[PDB]
Amino acid sequence: MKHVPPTVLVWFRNDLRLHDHEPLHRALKSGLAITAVYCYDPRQFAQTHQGFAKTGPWRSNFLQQSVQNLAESLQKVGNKLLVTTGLPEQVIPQIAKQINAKTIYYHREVTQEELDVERNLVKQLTILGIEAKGYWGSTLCHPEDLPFSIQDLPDLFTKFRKDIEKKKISIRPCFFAPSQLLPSPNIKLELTAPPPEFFPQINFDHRSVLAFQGGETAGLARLQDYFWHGDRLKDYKETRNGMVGADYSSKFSPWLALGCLSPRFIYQEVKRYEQERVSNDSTHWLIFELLWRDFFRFVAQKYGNKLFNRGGLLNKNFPWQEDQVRFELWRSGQTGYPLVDANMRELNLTGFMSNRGRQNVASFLCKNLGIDWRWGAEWFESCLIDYDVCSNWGNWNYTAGIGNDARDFRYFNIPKQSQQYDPQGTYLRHWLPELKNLPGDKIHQPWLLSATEQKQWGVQLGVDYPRPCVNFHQSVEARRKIE
Ligand SMILES: Cc1cc2nc3c(=O)[nH]c(=O)nc-3n(C[C@@H](O)[C@H](O)[C@@H](O)COP(=O)(O)OP(=O)(O)OC[C@H]3O[C@@H](n4cnc5c(N)ncnc54)[C@H](O)[C@@H]3O)c2cc1C
Repeated sequence: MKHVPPTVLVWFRNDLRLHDHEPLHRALKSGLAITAVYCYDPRQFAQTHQGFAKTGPWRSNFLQQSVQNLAESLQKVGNKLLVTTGLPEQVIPQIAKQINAKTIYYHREVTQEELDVERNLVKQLTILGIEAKGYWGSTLCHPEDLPFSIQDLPDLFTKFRKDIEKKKISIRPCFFAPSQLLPSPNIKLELTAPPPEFFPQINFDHRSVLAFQGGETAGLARLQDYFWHGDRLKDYKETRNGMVGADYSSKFSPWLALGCLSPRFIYQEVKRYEQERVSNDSTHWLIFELLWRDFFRFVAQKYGNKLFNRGGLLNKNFPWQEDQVRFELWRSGQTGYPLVDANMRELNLTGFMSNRGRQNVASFLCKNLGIDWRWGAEWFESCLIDYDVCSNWGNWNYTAGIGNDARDFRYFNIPKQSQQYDPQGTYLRHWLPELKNLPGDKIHQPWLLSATEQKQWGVQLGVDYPRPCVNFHQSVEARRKIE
């Protein structure tokens, strides 16, 4: 009965921030009262094909904290975040009709699940005579500024990278976070708080690289610490392949995945750092990594569902084992290969794994165990606190040899990698307590321990730590034999 003035609605998904947010910026420039909404989608809390929770505890809790921080940032600027649950394509249009929204502003995604949601949502808006404005803001490089169409995206990262830089594409400046956002008059809406079961209680492990806190505020603080307070960006290139501690890399991933941090804002800060403190290979290398992120997003956009097919991007068959027992050995980190086990346990207990670790465990599953690569991609999807559909599935495709041609079989020598990237065994002892008594480099290959060593050091293979589940050289040559 009360008068409901026309308004605009900003729909949030994986862009939980107020800074450099084009949809939000365009909305406020309309000059109308703004309503903000986040809708927890039950489908994201169901399961993957092999049964894993689609959104595990590490990420669901990080998400809840990110949504909560966004609600607090909006309250701070005199507005509020409407939080509800259900199918967005159903809920958002319902809210829009009720609040008399004239337009919905949102960020566009590129993968099937996300694409169907926004597509069906817009269809409902169109039926109601409500406009929908979507923007591209997930990538460092705007799709419209690329020297080529998505369909023409080069298949080699190097060419992609060289083409964009050797063209001076230029990065769009960041939009400013608003200090005030006019809210519409109070309107009674039926909002459903998300079910508690979506966020199972978490047992934080202090061995974690970081006490990850979801949200834009925590994301900005982390950048502040890594870049400025700690002044460690200058050494990024030298420490990026590390595995122990919070500072061997930015740890920006979970915040970038939910859009708590804009990649263009990070880029902006890298440039500030380069001008104020130092410009070297490290400062440039971090940008290279953001480009890899962009690349996989465009690859996912270009290839669509092929990204999730058995044959991946290259549509290459390859036989794969469906050994559930061996897979659980991998997932639980009881393969008998310390580098792999330490990494898998870190993931299981913290939701995070270093890039160097991810490359090795993925290779071990595909090349050494020869198990359906998708099973590994699914576990990462479930367990990773920084899961990004494009980067995860894209990287798994490459590792499995179904994404990047490269006329040559490729595998990681786990035992070699272990000694090279954890020369003192620090990472290993950090995550594998049972091997803490091993004082020497045999910690990298415990199967080399003599009967005397196993007894003296209290490490009985088969009891305290598992025997290698596979012969390394043999497994590699066997999987390769699949020509
Ligand atoms: C099997 C496998 C699965 C992966 N799954 C994911 C995933 O779900 N989500 C995700 O964000 N990354 C994934 N990656 C890349 C991964 O290594 C993470 O980016 C992580 O290591 C980031 O930690 P950091 O933020 O400290 O990285 P930094 O080294 O500090 O790099 C900074 C940012 O660059 C981006 N980046 C770095 N390396 C890559 C890369 N290889 N591909 C894409 N972006 C990259 C990330 O957004 C990252 O936050 C995967 C890699 C492999 C080999």
